[PDB]
Amino acid sequence: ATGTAQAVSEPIDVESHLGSITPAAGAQGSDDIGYAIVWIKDQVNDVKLKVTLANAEQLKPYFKYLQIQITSGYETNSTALGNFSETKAVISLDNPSAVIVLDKEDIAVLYPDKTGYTNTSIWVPGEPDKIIVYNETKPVAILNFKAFYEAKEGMLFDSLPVIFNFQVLQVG
Repeated sequence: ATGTAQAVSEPIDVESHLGSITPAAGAQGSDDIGYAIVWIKDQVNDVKLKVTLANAEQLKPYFKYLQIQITSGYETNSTALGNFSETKAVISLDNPSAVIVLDKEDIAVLYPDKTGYTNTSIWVPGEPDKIIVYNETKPVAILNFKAFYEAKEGMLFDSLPVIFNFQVLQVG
């Protein structure tokens, strides 16, 4: 039922890349709240990960609504490898938790020959500056999170740090 971090680290590694929310003066917008990295020791078939916004109640009082979309994918300079971006799940203040399913195709592939030109980089979709791996090949899965929100009128507030919760549902 419950048991997070009890005996030694898990066979897989998770890296939470979190960003904060800032109000903008105009009408409404969307911003990247952060991303998550799944370090695969060696070729995986699938992975189930549930994400739940634990800090929602904390930042909810000054917003009208918050919608967080989870995207699985990659970006590279070499089009020959052909990447793909697809939304796996969208959570909201009404649905703080959702199930995430990673595909083997989402897992990066290593090339002993390094086809597609050497010395290339891989980054989160839409962000070339968000380089995950450069001049190195290791299978990992990246999950991007985009938030949809509008600050409620009349409230003065500072930036909100984002907190996400992860619970392993099943592996392999």
